[PDB]
Amino acid sequence: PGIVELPTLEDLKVQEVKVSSSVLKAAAHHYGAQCDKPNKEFMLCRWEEKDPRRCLE
Amino acid sequence: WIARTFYDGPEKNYEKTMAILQIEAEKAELRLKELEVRRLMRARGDGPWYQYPTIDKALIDHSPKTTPDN
Ligand SMILES: CCCCCCCCCCCCCCCCC[C@@H](O)O[C@H](CO[C@H](O)CCCCCCCCCCCCCCC)COP(=O)(O)OCC[N+](C)(C)C
Repeated sequence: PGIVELPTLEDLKVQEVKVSSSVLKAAAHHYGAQCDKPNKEFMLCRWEEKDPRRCLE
Repeated sequence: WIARTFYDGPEKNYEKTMAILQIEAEKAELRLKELEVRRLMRARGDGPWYQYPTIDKALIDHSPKTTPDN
């Protein structure tokens, strides 16, 4: 019953972060300190909407 | 003499019979009504009777669950 709405493949295009896990771990603390605001907005949206399709931006 | 010292008048038995008949008729009507009410309550489940337990909703945990989608 009903049709599952999925975003187009164009909606899922973004410049990916192409570094491995060691590089991310080395800079994890400064990355958390500096990039806190967008990350916390995204996580609040993710835990409130409960839908991946509502949190793409 | 026998009637005076051993028995009462007809009206006593007459009215006692009336009271007894009223009580018995009320009881019969109540029994029929109770059977019908029991049938309706057991069929529908919308009355105080035949209430079978469901899970208490106070047991549900409403917290973030390490995963955004519950
Ligand atoms: C000339 C005479 C010719 C006629 C002879 C008549 C003989 C009479 C004997 C037959 C007695 C009939 C039995 C009656 C018992 C039940 C009736 C009972 O209801 O009456 C009670 C009265 O009880 C009697 O006293 C019972 C009498 C039984 C005793 C018989 C006498 C002889 C027996 C021998 C005893 C042992 C002898 C000693 C040997 C050593 C009072 O009850 P109550 O609910 O208020 O009545 C409401 C009506 N009111 C308003 C008028 C009062």
